[PDB]
Amino acid sequence: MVGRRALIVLAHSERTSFNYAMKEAAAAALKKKGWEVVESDLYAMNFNPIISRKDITGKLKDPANFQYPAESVLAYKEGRLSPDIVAEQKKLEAADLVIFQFPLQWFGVPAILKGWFERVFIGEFAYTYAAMYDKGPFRSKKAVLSITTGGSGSMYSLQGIHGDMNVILWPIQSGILHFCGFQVLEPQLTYSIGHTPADARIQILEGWKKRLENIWDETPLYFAPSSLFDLNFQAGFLMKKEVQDEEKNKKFGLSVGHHLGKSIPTDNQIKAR
Amino acid sequence: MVGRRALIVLAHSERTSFNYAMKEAAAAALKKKGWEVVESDLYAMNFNPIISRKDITGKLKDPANFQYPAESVLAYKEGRLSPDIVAEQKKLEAADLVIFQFPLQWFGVPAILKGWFERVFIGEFAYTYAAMYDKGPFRSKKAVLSITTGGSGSMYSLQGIHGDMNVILWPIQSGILHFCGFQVLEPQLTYSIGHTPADARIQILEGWKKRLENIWDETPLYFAPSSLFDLNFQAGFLMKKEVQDEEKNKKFGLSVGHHLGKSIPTDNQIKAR
Ligand SMILES: Cc1cc2nc3c(=O)[nH]c(=O)nc-3n(C[C@H](O)[C@H](O)[C@H](O)COP(=O)(O)OP(=O)(O)OC[C@H]3O[C@@H](n4cnc5c(N)ncnc54)[C@H](O)[C@@H]3O)c2cc1C
Ligand SMILES: Cc1cc2nc3c(=O)[nH]c(=O)nc-3n(C[C@H](O)[C@H](O)[C@H](O)COP(=O)(O)OP(=O)(O)OC[C@H]3O[C@@H](n4cnc5c(N)ncnc54)[C@H](O)[C@@H]3O)c2cc1C
Ligand SMILES: O=C1Oc2ccccc2C(=O)[C@@H]1C[C@H]1C(=O)Oc2ccccc2C1=O
Ligand SMILES: O=C1Oc2ccccc2C(=O)[C@@H]1C[C@H]1C(=O)Oc2ccccc2C1=O
Ligand SMILES: O=C1Oc2ccccc2C(=O)[C@@H]1C[C@H]1C(=O)Oc2ccccc2C1=O
Repeated sequence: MVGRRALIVLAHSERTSFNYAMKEAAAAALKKKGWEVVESDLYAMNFNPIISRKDITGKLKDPANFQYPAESVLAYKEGRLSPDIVAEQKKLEAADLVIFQFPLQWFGVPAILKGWFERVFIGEFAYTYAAMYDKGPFRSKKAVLSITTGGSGSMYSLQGIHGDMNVILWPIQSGILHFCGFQVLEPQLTYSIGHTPADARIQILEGWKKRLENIWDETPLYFAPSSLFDLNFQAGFLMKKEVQDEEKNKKFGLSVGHHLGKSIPTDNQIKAR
Repeated sequence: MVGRRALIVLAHSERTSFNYAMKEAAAAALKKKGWEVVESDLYAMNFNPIISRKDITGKLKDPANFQYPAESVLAYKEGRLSPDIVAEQKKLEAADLVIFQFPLQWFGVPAILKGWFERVFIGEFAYTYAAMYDKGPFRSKKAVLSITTGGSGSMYSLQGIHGDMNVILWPIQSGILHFCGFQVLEPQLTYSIGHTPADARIQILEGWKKRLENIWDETPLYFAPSSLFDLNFQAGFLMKKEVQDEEKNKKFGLSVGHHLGKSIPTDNQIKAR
């Protein structure tokens, strides 16, 4: 695994946190196997998470009607993005594997990490309308979420009061990671870390290092391939008619988001096929 | 409707935006019906969206191992939260109706709005473990999302390339809003707003104002009531045995998150029953 490069994006303010220890465990395990490891500790960086015209240097094209998508895309093509954004984009370009380490907050990513996606995943660089999802710019990379929660796993089971964790993960793993082309690996889910004692926390750290010894060879999560859809406005970007006809008598839909009104395949966003 | 109060939280930097126009339309229509209207224009406020120990003044309980949940709950009880947080909490306490107006960004809320939830929805003030979801502190209030998207409506249909919008809405409407006790009203979904001509946009604003004339009398979205679950940590907050047995022979699950491996009832997060 010499020659492969990893990026660990951490979103936690405290160096005493378990999230920080998971970042250190990941970095140590990957380096031991020959990886180059680069980090984005967003809190330690004082990372600015708010998109604004200060993400762009030089001339704005239409300052009287500011449109962040058009202006940032033009800035990317012309080399006029803010230097802190350019630095993060270079880390992404270099990385084969991207690990996102964060506590679950309000059933999603921390605001500082959401803003990192918004400022760094600029159009053309991270996605194109003509090549969404599996054809996206990051299709040669793999991404993985490593999440800690306060709530127990049972709260996020099919019968738990919070509802299916697979639904919670969908907008992040499909809408952010896979939209840009990433193959998304099984998330590392560390449930109710606040009710886990010290020696058990050590084994959680060791298990994560163990998994990282062969993470590049894992099967990724299943998303419906874009070849199943008519990618044009005359068809409305809907699934092809012959695909709908083939699926019409299967009991399960294709994924969490493409459940088709049927049963969601079990752990679609948690376990590979 | 004189006597009732609304809070409009806007997450868009541009006064020239359609989001700002929707905020202005909402304020004018409610005021014309006698509502008191307060605003949290997060960009114009320069709102700080990043949780940290600077959200808390005075003596921390354990500064050597800072844990935001325990420290912020204690700070709320002792009156040691940062003044900008306190002011937003007072806005929430006064409001009967809360409108969230924002463009969809990476299939969720903008980072500045995500951080508003993180800094303002403090434990004990906005939620308690002993009274989750429909017993929560905001159970006398109603909330509504007013979202604009770049993508078209068909892209978010069951057969569309992005998948079911009901799945994308679930973590925000059930997890952020309903967990605190809000009754959640049908979201105002404005699709492909960058490809909607001017004639149509004007009518969208008039329709939004029309809806707001009787917004308080609408039926809210359906979430499984907390009485269906055993509400204690030891029991994992799992659905009651008798309830599981009774739902076993039903063809549809109860909601997006409580789909129970069965068909999701149509537009559970988009249309009231
Ligand atoms: C705004 C906010 C929103 C939240 N929303 C949700 C939600 O929606 N759903 C949900 O389930 N939870 C939610 N939570 C809870 C959150 O997910 C947990 O608090 C978080 O995952 C805890 O992870 P941590 O790194 O902070 O652990 P910490 O509390 O910092 O540490 C946990 C334990 O691990 C110890 N530890 C540290 N380093 C090591 C080491 N090398 N080796 C062994 N042990 C170590 C620590 O000393 C500590 O005892 C929220 C929390 C906040 C602040
Ligand atoms: C980081 C980022 C991430 C994004 N992620 C997603 C995603 O995941 N999925 C998705 O579908 N989209 C996504 N988008 C697109 C985003 O949702 C749309 O760009 C946004 O909703 C557009 O709303 P707006 O208010 O900015 O519209 P504007 O472009 O500001 O306005 C649209 C038209 O309405 C006009 N208008 C303004 N005021 C009025 C008025 N009083 N009366 C009549 N017309 C008026 C405006 O002049 C303009 O011509 C993303 C955008 C960004 C920047
Ligand atoms: O489930 C949750 O959802 C949240 C959503 C928004 C903000 C914070 C939280 C939490 O703290 C966690 C975990 C939370 C915890 O950490 O400890 C508990 C102890 C007893 C009963 C229940 C729990 C929990 O669910
Ligand atoms: O309205 C339309 O309907 C069509 C019917 C048949 C053939 C072509 C088209 C179009 O190009 C689009 C324009 C189209 C639209 O209206 O929605 C969008 C939403 C997001 C991004 C881009 C667009 C468009 O270009
Ligand atoms: O504006 C657009 O341009 C297009 C042109 C041709 C075909 C499809 C599209 C789109 O999907 C939309 C919206 C587009 C979308 O649907 O999802 C996103 C997710 C992340 C970031 C940005 C966006 C968008 O703007």
